[PDB]
Amino acid sequence: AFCNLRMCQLSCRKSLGCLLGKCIGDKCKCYGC
Repeated sequence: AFCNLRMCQLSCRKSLGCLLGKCIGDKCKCYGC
């Protein structure tokens, strides 16, 4: 579910390992872990 979750994980993997966050259209943004 969610706007490409798996791929989103990537954005987190690259951006920051914060398993939790928010997804957008085609965007993604983790939290403070």
